[PDB]
Amino acid sequence: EYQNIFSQVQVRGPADLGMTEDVNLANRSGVGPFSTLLGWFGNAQLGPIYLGSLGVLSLFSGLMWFFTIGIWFWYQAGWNPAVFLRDLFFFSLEPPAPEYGLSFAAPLKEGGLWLIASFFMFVAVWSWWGRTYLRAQALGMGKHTAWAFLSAIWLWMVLGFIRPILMGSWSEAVPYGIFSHLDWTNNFSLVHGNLFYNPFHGLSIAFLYGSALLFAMHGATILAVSRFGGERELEQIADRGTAAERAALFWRWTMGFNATMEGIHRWAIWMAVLVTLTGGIGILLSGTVVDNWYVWGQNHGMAPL
Amino acid sequence: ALLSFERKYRVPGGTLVGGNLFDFWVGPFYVGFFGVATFFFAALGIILIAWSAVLQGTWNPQLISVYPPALEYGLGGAPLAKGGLWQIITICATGAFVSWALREVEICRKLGIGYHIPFAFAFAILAYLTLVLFRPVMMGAWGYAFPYGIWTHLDWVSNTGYTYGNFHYNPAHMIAISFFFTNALALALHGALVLSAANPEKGKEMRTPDHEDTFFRDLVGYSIGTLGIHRLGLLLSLSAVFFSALCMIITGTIWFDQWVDWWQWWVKLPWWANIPGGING
Amino acid sequence: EVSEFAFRLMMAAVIFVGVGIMFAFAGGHWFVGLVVGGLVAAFFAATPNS
Amino acid sequence: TGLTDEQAQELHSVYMSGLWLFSAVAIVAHLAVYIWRPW
Amino acid sequence: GYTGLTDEQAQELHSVYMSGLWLFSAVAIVAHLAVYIWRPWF
Amino acid sequence: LGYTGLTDEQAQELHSVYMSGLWLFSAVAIVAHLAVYIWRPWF
Amino acid sequence: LGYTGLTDEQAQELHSVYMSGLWLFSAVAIVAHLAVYIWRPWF
Amino acid sequence: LGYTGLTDEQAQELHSVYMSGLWLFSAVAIVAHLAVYIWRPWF
Amino acid sequence: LGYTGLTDEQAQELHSVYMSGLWLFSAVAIVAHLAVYIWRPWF
Amino acid sequence: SKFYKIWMIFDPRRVFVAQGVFLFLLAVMIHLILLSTPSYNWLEISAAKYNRV
Amino acid sequence: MSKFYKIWMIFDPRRVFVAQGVFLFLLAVMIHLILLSTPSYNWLEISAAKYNRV
Amino acid sequence: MSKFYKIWMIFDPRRVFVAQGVFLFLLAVMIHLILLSTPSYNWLEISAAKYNRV
Amino acid sequence: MSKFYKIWMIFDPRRVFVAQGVFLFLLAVMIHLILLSTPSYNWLEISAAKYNRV
Amino acid sequence: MSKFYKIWMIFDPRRVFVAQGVFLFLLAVMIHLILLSTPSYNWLEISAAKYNRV
Amino acid sequence: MSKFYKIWMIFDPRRVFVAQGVFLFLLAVMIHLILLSTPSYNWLEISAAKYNRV
Ligand SMILES: CCCCCCCCCCCCCCCCCC(=O)OC[C@H](COP(=O)([O-])OCC(O)COP(=O)([O-])OC[C@@H](COC(=O)CCCCCCCCCCCCCCCCC)OC(=O)CCCCCCCCCCCCCCCCC)OC(=O)CCCCCCCCCCCCCCCCC
Ligand code: BCL
Ligand SMILES: COC(C)(C)C/C=C/C(C)=C/C=C/C(C)=C/C=C/C(C)=C/C=C/C=C(C)/C=C/C=C(/C)CC/C=C(\C)CCC=C(C)C
Ligand SMILES: COC(C)(C)C/C=C/C(C)=C/C=C/C(C)=C/C=C/C(C)=C/C=C/C=C(C)/C=C/C=C(\C)CC/C=C(\C)CCC=C(C)C
Ligand SMILES: COC(C)(C)C/C=C/C(C)=C/C=C/C(C)=C/C=C/C(C)=C/C=C/C=C(C)/C=C/C=C(\C)CC/C=C(\C)CCC=C(C)C
Ligand SMILES: COC(C)(C)C/C=C/C(C)=C/C=C/C(C)=C/C=C/C(C)=C/C=C/C=C(C)/C=C/C=C(\C)CC/C=C(\C)CCC=C(C)C
Ligand SMILES: COC(C)(C)C/C=C/C(C)=C/C=C/C(C)=C/C=C/C(C)=C/C=C\C=C(C)\C=C\C=C(/C)CC/C=C(\C)CCC=C(C)C
Ligand SMILES: COC(C)(C)C\C=C/C(C)=C/C=C/C(C)=C/C=C/C(C)=C/C=C/C=C(C)/C=C/C=C(\C)CC/C=C(\C)CCC=C(C)C
Ligand SMILES: [Fe+2]
Repeated sequence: EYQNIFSQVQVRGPADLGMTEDVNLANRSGVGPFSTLLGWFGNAQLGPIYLGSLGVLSLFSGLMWFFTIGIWFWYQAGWNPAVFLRDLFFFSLEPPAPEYGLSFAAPLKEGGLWLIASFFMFVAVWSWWGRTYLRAQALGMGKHTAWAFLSAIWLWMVLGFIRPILMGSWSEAVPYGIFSHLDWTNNFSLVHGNLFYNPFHGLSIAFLYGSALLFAMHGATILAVSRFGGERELEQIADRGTAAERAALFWRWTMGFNATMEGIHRWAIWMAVLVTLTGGIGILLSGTVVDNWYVWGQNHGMAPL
Repeated sequence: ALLSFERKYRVPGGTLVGGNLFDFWVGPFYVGFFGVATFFFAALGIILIAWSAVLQGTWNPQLISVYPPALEYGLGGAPLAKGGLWQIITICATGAFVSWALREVEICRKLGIGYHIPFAFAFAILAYLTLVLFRPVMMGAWGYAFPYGIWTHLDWVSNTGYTYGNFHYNPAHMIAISFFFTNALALALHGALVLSAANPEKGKEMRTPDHEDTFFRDLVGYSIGTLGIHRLGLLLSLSAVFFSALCMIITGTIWFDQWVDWWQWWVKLPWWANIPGGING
Repeated sequence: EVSEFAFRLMMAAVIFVGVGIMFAFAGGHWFVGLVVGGLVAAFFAATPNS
Repeated sequence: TGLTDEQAQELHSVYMSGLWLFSAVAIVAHLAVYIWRPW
Repeated sequence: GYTGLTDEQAQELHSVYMSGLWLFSAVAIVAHLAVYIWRPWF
Repeated sequence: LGYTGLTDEQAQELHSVYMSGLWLFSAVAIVAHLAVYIWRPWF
Repeated sequence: LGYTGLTDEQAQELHSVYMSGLWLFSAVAIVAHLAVYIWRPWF
Repeated sequence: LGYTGLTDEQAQELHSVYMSGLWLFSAVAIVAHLAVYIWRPWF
Repeated sequence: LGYTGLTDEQAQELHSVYMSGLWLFSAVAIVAHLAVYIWRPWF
Repeated sequence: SKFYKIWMIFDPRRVFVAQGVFLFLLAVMIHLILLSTPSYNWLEISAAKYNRV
Repeated sequence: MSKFYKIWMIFDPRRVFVAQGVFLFLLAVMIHLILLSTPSYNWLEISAAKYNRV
Repeated sequence: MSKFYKIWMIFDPRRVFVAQGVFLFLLAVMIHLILLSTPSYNWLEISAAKYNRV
Repeated sequence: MSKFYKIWMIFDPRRVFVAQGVFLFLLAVMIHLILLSTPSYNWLEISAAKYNRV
Repeated sequence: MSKFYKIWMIFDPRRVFVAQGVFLFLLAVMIHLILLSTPSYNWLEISAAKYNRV
Repeated sequence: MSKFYKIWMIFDPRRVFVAQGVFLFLLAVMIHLILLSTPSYNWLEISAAKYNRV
């Protein structure tokens, strides 16, 4: 009857400081508090966190980005805490107006402060990518996380930097707001015909649904075979046990083919990087090559015409 | 035919309906009672799709569409060429899905594993049934369901969304999208981490789960663990699908207006309703 | 038999509904009831009695 | 099953005593209300 | 006893709890008397 | 009793100092209420 | 008793310096409020 | 008592240097405010 | 101290080099500001 | 007519907590229903009696 | 109340006291909010009206 | 007072003092915000009306 | 009175100091923002109006 | 006063100095931004108006 | 100046130098962007205006 969804007994010992492969231990912190809720679901220990030079860079730039957007929101609220709470999710930093193009001459109230915040955010995100690469390297691991993050960065860069330059205007970029960037996506789909008829939109949606499908499948399988110690997959790769065998046989008797304890993770990483990569391509194509996706679909056998 | 380790697991037991009857394999597949049922329903649905394509007059697989009955039929039968085929295909699709889930249960109990996978699949079946059965039945007609076509069910999505203005102002929609995005992020991170531990720098030994724990503790200051990450993936996927089903079931049944107008209850709270500043003032 | 956690969750749900209606009447808005009831219900359910 | 028969007897007796006290207060309250405004 | 707390401890705890409840009720009674003098609701 | 570990004398002394603090806080509140009631009464 | 752990003679000196800081902070606050009230009273 | 591992002498010298830095910073800020107030008083 | 391990002499020499760098950077900044102010004053 | 065996079947703490919550919630809902009705709203009829409004 | 301390040997006093304090505060806040809702007993509006504070 | 000193046999002083501080501050803020929300007793607006600040 | 120092045997001084500093700064900022948002006591605007800056 | 130096036997000077630097920079940036957003005290626009730069 | 060299007995110079470099570069870029954002002080646009580039 136990479904292994929540832990039923929770044990604590000395905190684990981690490995020392070639990490600079002076740049680590201490262990944080233990948390019983996280212990119910997963691990209870918090920390230690590594903070080196790239971490200082990322923290400074991201803090400045968050602070710039927040101070703009406070200016819009009239420095009123009540108005700030009420109209939160309604404030936004807008990019420059279309008349200014790509120029950096737009005023602070119009689009200059958006440019400042965007510079801060660009630096923060690229330094965080460098941090993921260097943290993988210090421990001697492969850089799979860095390249998957690079896929995500590719979509972010297309949305905020690459497509506005190809279109020749900063006004093409995304505002910094909660409802405002949602309105931005709706207007983007409306201006460019119907984004449903962008085929790379369709591929991106296929791979998003595929991520949900695959990782429900995989989480359920690991939970189902965890009675045999299936969740310790790194040693099921080195020493195949009955858990991996039973998982493979379930999926082979069900859908005709199966995976390994490592090939399934290759499937996983590719299924997610593909959603973000195809999305980047589809957004870059919108407006620069196709200005009306429904008409493109009519010309390409996708709409009745 | 068999995997190098498959032979010892193929034993006579664990069926739900029938006994030694239907207790055999066809190639790699296991075909029980519900295997036969699944095959029948799926083949019938696929042939009926092809026959609907014949009726419609198109052979382009991207233009084939099977439409539900018009609103004038309500929740009753329709002529085959004018909505009856859609109803038959819906019954076949439901039967195929439910028989697939029951076949998976039979495989689970033949292999001695838990039934997490059929439960997770049942969540998706319930989302499909929400879109095709529960919401049309509450709304009063089969024509509120979506058509069976590659690019026309996207037309259904577009029209249904734009009936209520901009659709990602629906709150449960916001929750479902957040869960979907978080799930894709978690899947990418998990696959990358496992691969990087199993495939280190060239000439290195394999890493251990301690190295993975250390990698994410160095990166973000917290590691959820292996059991934790698999529980998280299952729950993120299921919560995404559950909240999508909810946001659709409340859409044409309780709500009827633009959702951006729903968000005005927060703005019109009595203690800041009339303060003159900001966006809504 | 039912677990102590399960009993806490049943009684937390009924307390949530009760206090929610209670403070949605007391306050002018249903959001006040939702906030107060959800806070009380979370506190009640997070502390099993065994 | 954690209680014995004696313990159950005593618990039930005290609980009924309290319940009858509560009912008595409810009776006098209902009578006061009915005198104040009959229904 | 589920708590394991003995009879004399229960009696003493109940006596002090009753004294506190009486003090609380006396304060509430005088508050109601003052408000009734100010604005009767009957 | 053994719930917290404080003995009888410790609990008594702790309550004495706590009551001192409570009365100081109450006296400040009473003066504040008197000032506000003089300025703009609510009765 | 000291749950965090400080001798009574450590606690007394920590409280003495804390009172010094509190009184300095509050005196600066009184002067600021006096200046603001003279410039623009709120009563 | 010395939760940081600093003795009385180390703390006194540290505080002396920190006070010197604070007073330098405050003098610069005071001069900046004086210049701005002469340029554009806010009262 | 034991925080970093530099001795008094090492720290003094390090601070001398750091201050030379700071004064060079500030001199360049002052020259730039003087040029800009002659070209376009902001007061 | 024994009826004391309910303390056998269920834990007394669960019984006490459940019935206390139920009784308090029921009394509160009855009071809210009385306040909602134009009659028996003792505050409003008190205002009408003494011409408060 | 011949013998009611049995509830004290059944219930852990810490939990009972926490629940009682939370419950009493909530009940008082509720009655106050109800009185503030009704214009007849909103003592702030009563004071504003009888002192001509508009 | 009479016998209340024994509450500390039951409740840990750290928990009680933290909860009490949070409760007192939130209560004070709530009462202040209620007074600010009424057009009367809003000491900022009534001082502006009294001295003709607008 | 005269024995409040014992609070430091109950509370860790550094945790209290951090919480107190954060609390005081947040309170001060909140009050300053409340005064800025009011048309009265917005010192920048009233200084601009007095000296004819606009 | 004379006895404040003992704050350093409680707080680590390194952590305090880093938090203090971040706090001071963010406070200064916020005040400069507040002045810039104000029509008056926007020194750039004031100099633009005085010298007829536009 | 007086005794500030002891700062290097408290802080690791590597961390200080990296933090200074990051802070100084980000601040300089922010100020330059603010200057480009003002219609005055945008050296490119005003050179264009004074030489009739556009
Ligand atoms: C004719 C047209 C069709 C073209 C193709 C047709 C040809 C036939 C089919 C070919 C398909 C083959 C697919 C098989 C690949 C699988 C290989 C693999 O997974 O393992 C092997 C190998 C490592 O295996 P391993 O056993 O795990 O190694 C362990 C190591 O010991 C230790 O680990 P490590 O340190 O060595 O590194 C581990 C990592 C390492 O693998 C890598 O190093 C990948 C390098 C990053 C990707 C390169 C783009 C970056 C930009 C260039 C700048 C850097 C270049 C230099 C890279 C440094 C390499 C030294 O391995 C991984 O598994 C990572 C998987 C996730 C990678 C996702 C990368 C997405 C980045 C998004 C970029 C977006 C910008 C442009 C988008 C497109 C523009 C329109 O990984 C790879 O080789 C990855 C290949 C990267 C593919 C890039 C994507 C192509 C996108 C094109 C989309 C279609 C175009 C349509 C649009 C057209 C517009 C006009
Ligand atoms: C009316 C609205 C339009 C529409 C307009 C758009 C537009 C416009 C876009 C999409 C995009 C996408 N849409 Mg669409 N979309 C519609 C209908 C749908 C439907 C549906 C059932 O109807 C579905 C399922 C989807 C699904 C999808 C996704 C597959 C895809 C986004 C991938 C992603 O993860 O982005 C979210 C992820 C990112 C943006 C990457 C972020 C990475 C960076 C590095 C993160 C930085 C974080 C920052 C530092 C955070 C600080 C955080 C703190 C540390 C906590 N759309 C309709 C037709 N959609 C995108 C796309 O690629 O399309 C091709 C896109 O741009
Ligand atoms: C819409 O409906 C409206 C609101 C109009 C009306 C509806 C109304 C209702 C439903 C009202 C319900 C009112 C009730 C149910 C009130 C009950 C109030 C109670 C239960 C009060 C008890 C107060 C008791 C108090 C403060 C006890 C204080 C005890 C204090 C110290 C004693 C602590 C115990 C100790 C010290 C002993 C120490 C330990 C040992 C071991 C000796
Ligand atoms: C919306 O509501 C509005 C805004 C309208 C008004 C509502 C308002 C409220 C609810 C306001 C709250 C006001 C309060 C309650 C303010 C708190 C004021 C206090 C109590 C401030 C504390 C001041 C104490 C200060 C700065 C301490 C200075 C202390 C020191 C330096 C301590 C030194 C300690 C040391 C050095 C180490 C020595 C160690 C040894 C061993 C000797
Ligand atoms: C919206 O609200 C507005 C913005 C309108 C107004 C609200 C305003 C507020 C709330 C303003 C708050 C202002 C505050 C709270 C200011 C505190 C400013 C401080 C505390 C400044 C400290 C200056 C101290 C400075 C730079 C440090 C000088 C320190 C030194 C050089 C460090 C040397 C110490 C040493 C080296 C180590 C010695 C080593 C040995 C071995 C002896
Ligand atoms: C909206 O806000 C606006 C932008 C309008 C205004 C806001 C403004 C603010 C808040 C501006 C604050 C600006 C600040 C805080 C500037 C601080 C500037 C400093 C303090 C710069 C220090 C520069 C120091 C520099 C270049 C020196 C680096 C020194 C070196 C390389 C020298 C080498 C030292 C060595 C090598 C050790 C080797 C010796 C041995 C024995 C190993
Ligand atoms: C009291 O609260 C305080 C004030 C303390 C802080 C609270 C703050 C708030 C309320 C912060 C609001 C944060 C929000 C609401 C952020 C919205 C973030 C979103 C949702 C962004 C959504 C899409 C953004 C996208 C794609 C950005 C893409 C950006 C880029 C690639 C960066 C491009 C970099 C470049 C443009 C400009 C190039 C110029 C130079 C000099 C390199
Ligand atoms: C409109 O009306 C609304 C709707 C807003 C709500 C209406 C009404 C209500 C429900 C108001 C609530 C009023 C209440 C119930 C207030 C509670 C006030 C209390 C309980 C105040 C306690 C003040 C006590 C204070 C400051 C004591 C602090 C004590 C200390 C310094 C002394 C501690 C020092 C010590 C302990 C060392 C201990 C000794 C050793 C040996 C360790
Ligand atoms: Fe896994």
